[PDB]
Amino acid sequence: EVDKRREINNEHPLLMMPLYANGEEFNQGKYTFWGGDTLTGKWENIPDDLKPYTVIQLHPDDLPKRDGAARDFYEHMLEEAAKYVNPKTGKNEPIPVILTVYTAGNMPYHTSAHWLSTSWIDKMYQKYPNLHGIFSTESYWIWANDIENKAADYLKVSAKNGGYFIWAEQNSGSAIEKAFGKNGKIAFQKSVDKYWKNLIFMFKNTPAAEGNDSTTESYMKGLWLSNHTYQWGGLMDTWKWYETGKWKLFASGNIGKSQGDRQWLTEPESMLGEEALGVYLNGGVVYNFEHPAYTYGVNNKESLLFSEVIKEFFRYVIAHPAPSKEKVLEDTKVFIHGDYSNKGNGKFFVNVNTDREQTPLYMTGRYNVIPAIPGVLKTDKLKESVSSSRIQIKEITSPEFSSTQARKEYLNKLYPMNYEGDIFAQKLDNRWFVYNYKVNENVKQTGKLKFNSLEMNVEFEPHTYGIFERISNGLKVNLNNFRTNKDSLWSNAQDANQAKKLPQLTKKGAIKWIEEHYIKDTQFGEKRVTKIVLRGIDKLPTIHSLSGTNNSYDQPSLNFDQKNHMVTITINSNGNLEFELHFLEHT
Ligand SMILES: CC(=O)N[C@H]1[C@@H](O[C@H]2[C@@H](O)[C@@H](CO)O[C@H](O)[C@@H]2O[C@@H]2O[C@@H](C)[C@@H](O)[C@@H](O)[C@@H]2O)O[C@H](CO)[C@H](O)[C@@H]1O
Repeated sequence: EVDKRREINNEHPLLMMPLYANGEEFNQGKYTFWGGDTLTGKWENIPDDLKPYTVIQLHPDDLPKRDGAARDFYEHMLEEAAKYVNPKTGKNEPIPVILTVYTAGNMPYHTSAHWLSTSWIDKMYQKYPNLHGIFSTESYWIWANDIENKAADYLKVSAKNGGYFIWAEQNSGSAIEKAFGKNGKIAFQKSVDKYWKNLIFMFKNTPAAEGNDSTTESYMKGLWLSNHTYQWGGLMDTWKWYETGKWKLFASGNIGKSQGDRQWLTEPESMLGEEALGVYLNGGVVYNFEHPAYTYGVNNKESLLFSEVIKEFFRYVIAHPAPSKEKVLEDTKVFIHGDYSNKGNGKFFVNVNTDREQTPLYMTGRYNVIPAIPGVLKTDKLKESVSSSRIQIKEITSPEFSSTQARKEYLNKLYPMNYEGDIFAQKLDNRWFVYNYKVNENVKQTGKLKFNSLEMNVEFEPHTYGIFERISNGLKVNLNNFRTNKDSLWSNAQDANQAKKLPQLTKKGAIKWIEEHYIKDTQFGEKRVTKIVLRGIDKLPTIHSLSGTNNSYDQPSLNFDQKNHMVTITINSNGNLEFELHFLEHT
């Protein structure tokens, strides 16, 4: 094994920072990115605490579809990255880079990435120590005849150089199963047997109308636990709102895939954190997002989605490393072997732990994410683990998985009920993680959680998550319900018919809207109420270390009822928020 160029694990997670080449400006002799970020400026802007855990991911976007264009652009940017000087210290500090080398089946009619040979990639790895990996993303809809062979070569050339091959894919049309050899294309299967320690496999939740979120995430987790990938994660994509035909928040009717550039702006900001929790809580450690202009920002500035949700989430997962592979294995009661494509795809989990066919969220944490691997693979390495002795490894074709009812009846005997209420909650050590799982319905949810004898009841609006940690002197609370008002994008349309017929915002129009109406002059959402009730408290708790998004929260209300040894905490906010409550339990 060649020394790894970086660590990627729970203690060293990875936030990919995408920069998409501007092919129109490339044709005019300029080297630029859509949205106006620059490589140096973007890197400089990344907070210093995050720099060790962030890597610039170049994407060739709409570079011309001709030999040389992607190599030219990439070598230009690799040079810029290599020569970077920290202006505070005057030292050359090469910027870490990942190159997007494969997308859309690398068809010559889809991408300039077609003209990037493995020979060239090897040369780049050898020339640039700061090239830490290469990325394949989104080919499920154009599954090239040689995709598995090409993936084997990407993994091998990465292993040769100590880099990572990162593949983001969704299990549409059995993509993940095929990747590992389902239909007889076994080159990548063979490559993984040798080089899995250099592989990162991620979901890509873009094709949301096909409903493969839960099954793809299950595979990513299972591939990791069974030593078919070094780590896993997800690419979470606001284009899901387009794919599913949604429009104005909470409005009725479906507009189809008709208003793309308005639609990718509309997903509530905090919902990205709800999606990201599914990665974190299940041991994933790699994060990426689209559309970059909304999720990261423009012109070397952080968008509010980035600053108030993603940045704070990613800081959290650095400060509180995700559960290790060993820990997740110890916790796993059921591991599925077999093809979700034969058992209804995402329908497998509907009314088990997801509330509908097309959602990136879960409705209960009772089973967390049940891990699986495709039928083509073997569970030999999983069984060899010292930590897998208490796992029931079950064929997907088992009677226990034959129906919705059967799945719950089986799982419920191995995963006990551990909270009450129709809300998402999952516990890890002394922390309850909670969110309202509604996607586009304006409905509050409630739950009852316990820390031993201490009872905590919560009431959450949609697009709200919280982390509640029992600490020696009370409770640490992190809350995020950040959701700006996107109604302006949908003005002039009083119904779905009218909305479908709006003028197209366009790509350039959406970037301009971000500049003019999101980076500045933001239409913030209204403050909204979260309630937290603690039962089993000695005296009025004290609040400590209150902070959050500027201008986004009223002072929390504490109403202590001595007779009933309980406090009701009322928060009115729209943003991230953190505080501690100090108290003793009543006995
Ligand atoms: C045609 C277009 O609008 N291109 C943009 C767009 O691309 C997205 C978008 O079209 C969605 C619709 O659901 O489909 C893809 O996910 C697409 O992603 C882009 O193309 C695919 C094949 C991959 O290469 C992927 O990595 C890439 O992002 O939005 C993206 C930004 O989110 C770019 O701005 C494209 O130019």
